[PDB]
Amino acid sequence: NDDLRIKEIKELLPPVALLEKFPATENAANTVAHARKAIHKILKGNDDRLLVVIGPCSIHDPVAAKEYATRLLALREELKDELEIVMRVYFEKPRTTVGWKGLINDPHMDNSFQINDGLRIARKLLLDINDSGLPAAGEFLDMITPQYLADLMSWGAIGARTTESQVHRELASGLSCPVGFKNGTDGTIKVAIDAINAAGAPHCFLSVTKWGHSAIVNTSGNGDCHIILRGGKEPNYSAKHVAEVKEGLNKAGLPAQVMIDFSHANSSQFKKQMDVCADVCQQIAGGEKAIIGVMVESHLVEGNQSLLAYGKSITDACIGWEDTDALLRQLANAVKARR
Amino acid sequence: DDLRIKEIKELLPPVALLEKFPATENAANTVAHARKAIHKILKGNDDRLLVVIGPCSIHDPVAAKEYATRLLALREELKDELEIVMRVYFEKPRTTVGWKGLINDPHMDNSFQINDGLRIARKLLLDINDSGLPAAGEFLDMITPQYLADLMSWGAIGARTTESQVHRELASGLSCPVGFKNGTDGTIKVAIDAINAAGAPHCFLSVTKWGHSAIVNTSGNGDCHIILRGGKEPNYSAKHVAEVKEGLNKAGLPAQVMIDFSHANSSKQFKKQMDVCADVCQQIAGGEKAIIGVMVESHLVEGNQSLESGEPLAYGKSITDACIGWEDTDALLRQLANAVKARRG
Amino acid sequence: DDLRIKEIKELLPPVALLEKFPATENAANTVAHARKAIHKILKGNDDRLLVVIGPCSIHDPVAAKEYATRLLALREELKDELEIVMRVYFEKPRTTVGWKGLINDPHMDNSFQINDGLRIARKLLLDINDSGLPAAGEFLDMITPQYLADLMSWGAIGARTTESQVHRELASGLSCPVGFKNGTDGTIKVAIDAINAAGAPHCFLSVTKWGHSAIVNTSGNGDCHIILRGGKEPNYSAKHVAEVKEGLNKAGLPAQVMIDFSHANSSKQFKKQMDVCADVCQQIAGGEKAIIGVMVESHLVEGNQSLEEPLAYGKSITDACIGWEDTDALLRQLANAVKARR
Amino acid sequence: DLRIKEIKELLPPVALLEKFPATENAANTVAHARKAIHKILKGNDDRLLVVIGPCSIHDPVAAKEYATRLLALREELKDELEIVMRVYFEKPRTTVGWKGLINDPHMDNSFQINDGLRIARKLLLDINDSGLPAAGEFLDMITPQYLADLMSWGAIGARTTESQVHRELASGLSCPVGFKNGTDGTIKVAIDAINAAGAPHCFLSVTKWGHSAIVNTSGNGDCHIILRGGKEPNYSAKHVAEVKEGLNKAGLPAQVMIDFSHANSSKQFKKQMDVCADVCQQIAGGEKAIIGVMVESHLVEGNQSLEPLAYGKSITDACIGWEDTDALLRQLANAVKARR
Ligand SMILES: NC(=O)N/N=C(\C(=O)O)C(F)(F)F
Ligand SMILES: NC(=O)N/N=C(\C(=O)O)C(F)(F)F
Ligand SMILES: NC(=O)N/N=C(\C(=O)O)C(F)(F)F
Ligand SMILES: NC(=O)N/N=C(\C(=O)O)C(F)(F)F
Ligand SMILES: [Mn+2]
Ligand SMILES: [Mn+2]
Ligand SMILES: [Mn+2]
Ligand SMILES: [Mn+2]
Repeated sequence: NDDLRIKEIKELLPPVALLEKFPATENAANTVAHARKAIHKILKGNDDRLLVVIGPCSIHDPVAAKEYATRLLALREELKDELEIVMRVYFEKPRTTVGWKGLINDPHMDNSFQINDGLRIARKLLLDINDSGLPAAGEFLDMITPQYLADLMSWGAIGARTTESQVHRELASGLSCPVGFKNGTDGTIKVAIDAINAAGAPHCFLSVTKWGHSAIVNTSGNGDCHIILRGGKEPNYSAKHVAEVKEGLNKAGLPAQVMIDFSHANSSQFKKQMDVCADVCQQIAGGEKAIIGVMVESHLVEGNQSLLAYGKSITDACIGWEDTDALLRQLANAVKARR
Repeated sequence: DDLRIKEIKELLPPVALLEKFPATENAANTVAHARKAIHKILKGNDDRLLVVIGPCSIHDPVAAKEYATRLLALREELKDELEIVMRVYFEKPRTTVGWKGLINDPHMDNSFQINDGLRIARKLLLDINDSGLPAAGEFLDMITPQYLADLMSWGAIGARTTESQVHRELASGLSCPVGFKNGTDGTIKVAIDAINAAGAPHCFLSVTKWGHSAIVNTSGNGDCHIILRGGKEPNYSAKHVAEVKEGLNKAGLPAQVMIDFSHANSSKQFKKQMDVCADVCQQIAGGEKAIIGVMVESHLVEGNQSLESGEPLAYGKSITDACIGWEDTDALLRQLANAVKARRG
Repeated sequence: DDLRIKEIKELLPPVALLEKFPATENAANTVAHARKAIHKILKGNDDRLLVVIGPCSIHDPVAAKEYATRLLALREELKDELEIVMRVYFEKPRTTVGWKGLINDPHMDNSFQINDGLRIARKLLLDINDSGLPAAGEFLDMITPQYLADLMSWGAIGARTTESQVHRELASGLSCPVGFKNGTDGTIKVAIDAINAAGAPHCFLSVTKWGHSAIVNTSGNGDCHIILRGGKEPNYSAKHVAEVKEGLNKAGLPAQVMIDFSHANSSKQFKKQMDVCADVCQQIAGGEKAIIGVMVESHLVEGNQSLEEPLAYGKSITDACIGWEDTDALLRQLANAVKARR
Repeated sequence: DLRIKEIKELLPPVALLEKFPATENAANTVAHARKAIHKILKGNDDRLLVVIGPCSIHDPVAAKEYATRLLALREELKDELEIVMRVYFEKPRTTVGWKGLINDPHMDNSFQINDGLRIARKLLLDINDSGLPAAGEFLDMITPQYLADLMSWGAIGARTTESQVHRELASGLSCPVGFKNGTDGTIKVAIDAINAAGAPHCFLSVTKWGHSAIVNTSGNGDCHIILRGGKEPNYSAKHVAEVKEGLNKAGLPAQVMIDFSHANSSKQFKKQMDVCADVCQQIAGGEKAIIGVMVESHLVEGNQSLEPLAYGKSITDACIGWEDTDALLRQLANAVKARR
């Protein structure tokens, strides 16, 4: 009574294959370690600096990403006294129903699903970027792919559609990096507050080891978890909403910190991310220590592409690079003000 | 990695449980007949009502089997009006933390004796199917289905994972029909998207019956439907059914629904499923053909009790959501059967 | 790669056959007690003879169980003289090619339903042990022992594999005592060489109960010994035992032998096993204390038959065996020869 | 488990194959070599096949020093000798001992077998990428999946010619395989294994993924005998003649590889030159049945026991030095010119 609806089953490389081929260098290992220890500090109250997770919405061209990482690394070491810069290196995309799920799931973007390649491309891109000294951040959607990338990851996000799901709260509970939970698409805070609490508890569940086998896995629990404001049916980045989310966090016994995502439902329109910036910057300038981080969808070329132009996102519309240089400067100064 | 991964333990692969507990001939009949029976209802070629009914969670095989024996007697007595499937749920999703079900923690004490769990779960599923009674479950975990899916005639994606891509993927290659719940706030769109997503073929990483990860390709599942489970308010009434029916048609899908009488549709008041039932029976007996199914939370004894006390538990009583007891369950099933008869006619 | 490999098919992992067919308590006691009794015979502290006796190969579980029932009766009746251990050999090695046993081709038709074979083999092994009769097998390949070795109270390494590093490694990790047969030349050297190696600890690649390759480290097996099985000519005579007693001291291991009444020692004539028995008995009845064991090819029905129709019940389709009547007489002769040595 | 002490984990072949893929180059080294040994084996190349190199490999630097020297001779004697280097990673013992690089890469009994494979696959990949074919003993059942794609010719140990699992292995190997006569210096055991290895088999093995599987093989037609001596050597044109008839009687081509070392050598490494003279006389005398030759050679003559180690010197069987090696191969190349 098995596998009427399973078409084909193809061999998949275990993580140790991707680990052996592409070990972490000394630089990669250290970039990761330090950014993780930093975001801990910024999260336990002991750094006025602002974490800036920024980069494209999805990666499809490893050359464009390599160029972007080049540029962003300049301002990372430039603004290091106010900002903690981390690059958006997003290989998995959650679809409302149907479509391209990203570089790992379909690297050639032709529904060829040469996943084994996608795992090579992604791991090498992630390793090279960490070797620059640029730390990386991704969304953890699949339960199996993290074993190939998690050691190259300084920070992670759970997507708005899976924030309530127990299997992702289990995953978060065992990641060695800090984790952020987006509010519900229904705008509200509670499912992300439950998720933080769930992901801080020890969990025991079924996962796949570095060998590609199934096993029983115990996790310690992840205390480095925080909310990510992303908007609802209307945006929720305003100074009213922050204070709302602070009380809500204090009620639920959790640190009153927040990361505001300039994009998605918070900009309804990529240009609007810039208006969120001033609004949010006014708050950070005007003594608002509750904002511990920010999320921006930025690429080389602004705008959006569909299914082929260079350095332009094929998923969400991003701000181009000129705008990106401006935005990172407003942030480091809002931080300068607060300090 | 493994900074926050405390400990790793060996897990029996699916083929081990399958070899230890193969479907008997009758068990496999039960699974095969129930799936086609449901598929026929979903296609509109049967005026009968699918009824998924039983404990919120299984924590004691002894009372699970006592309950299955009583349900099977009614399933045979009423089979011209109802297609009775017992809730046999081994996975429980929590708002934050708590007991995640019999598989994850069979002895109910954070021993996490998962191999035992799979052994107890599959033997129980086997015993119930061999007896003639089909089983339903929530598909919550990405790895447990390989151990149990061939003894499952129907599954549910829970309200907290309906929007989850991996859950929509899992349903697209499941052998059985699958119901998708509206969102914990009462949102119909997530579930309709879920049905469309699950109807489509997918390609994604999963774990095989050999316990090894692999690239799997699915054909899509056509036997998917919405479940109305309440939001802020209940959404079982005529008014809401009409909205869901219209929104299915507007999305190009058959306008048919299963209504859960429990959870938010009862405001978590177990006796209120008797009132959801009265209203829903009247809709059916009055001519509503879109109600193809209902779900009820039922046990041997009504109410519930809490593991977390530390006392030894009463027999045959839920340790999760409160359920109606057996006497109410028998009456509910007869009303449902009677309403289906009246709809005929 | 794999220009000469045509197909790869899936293989049930050991843990799946251990879960379908777990040892019963009875079966596990059979293996525990038997393993222990043999180890005590092998170090001197028991004068009984160890008798490994049964079919050349199992091709039919039904006749095998009838054989076990009859053999079990005699195990009890002679237990003060004989430690009776049923030959349950699945895997068979061949000089050219041919049916490699029940595990490899249970349906005896070149279908290679190995999963079925392992299911049948473990089921049969489990039943025989569960009834109280301990079993002995040959270990030929490296992957199958995980599926069966927990129901094995004694083992043998093939005459064609006694010089094998891979086979001496395996013997070092086994929980049962293990005999090594002399070379097809009939020379004894490689046997002792193999008893020394198996006694040492080893580290080698092997498969786990999970069907995965892993690195394994073995303690080493000190319950090993030679099996005399002839060469160019039979080598069971008292003069031959003398030469091998002498060589076993020259190497510093206990001067003991198991004598195989079959194969080269009977010139491949199943009836001649009765003549080997008479000669060995007079050695035992002669005070020869260093003969610790015997191996007999025995079945319900003497002789053999070829594969082509239904077959004869209880009659070997590999090597010719003695039938039950001679089996009963030959075991009584061996018992009385034990009584005489005391 | 009573006699099992520990179960460490093990990279699956596909991990080694992925960190250390075959270069375009190394892929051609093996493709041509394999096809060359095949053409020589189908009686179709006046040339001899010398399998020459250390008894065992225990130092990848000393070893690729050796290799780069022997690549030159391969380039020079290219018209008389198909030269193949002896890259042996696994050693069968007569009881206990050091099983070679893979089992114990640091010779300290720590059994870092995961490093052993990494080291070994790196070495082979290099020697092959430079242009030089490789050869080894196939003793273990699990190791072949890490290394075989860089093996041009393989040998089955003399203490394993009679073992079913090794005949089974050879039936699936993609390279040609030689079978040593047994230690009893007798030839039937090898003749059987040649027939066995040519047939399809079906048996349990392990995949590139580290999983137990059921495997069917096609059979191996590129197999031959290796004369290795017994209680006395067997390289004589008399012994050769005896094997030729016995092999014709068996339906196999009368063809022979002569191993100059081990029992043929009286196990005295310097005698390999005596055997080399006498074997050359046969190749000179038009003898077409000697298709290949095996010699144990290293940078420096002799052997040593297990305190650090003399560079260049075998840790197992004593071998001849490099200059004796150079003269031996030109000795061999000349006799092929005479035959031609
Ligand atoms: N971080 C991302 O780009 N993801 N986008 C989202 C997701 O989680 O799907 C969103 F915030 F819109 F919900
Ligand atoms: N059947 C169950 O107990 N599940 N309950 C639910 C779930 O799907 O979690 C609910 F309906 F509340 F959404
Ligand atoms: N014990 C067996 O049945 N097999 N024994 C032999 C074999 O390898 O056939 C032997 F060589 F001893 F005759
Ligand atoms: N071929 C080698 O270098 N090792 N030695 C042998 C082998 O077993 O192959 C030998 F011939 F000595 F037995
Ligand atoms: Mn986006
Ligand atoms: Mn419930
Ligand atoms: Mn026999
Ligand atoms: Mn040597």
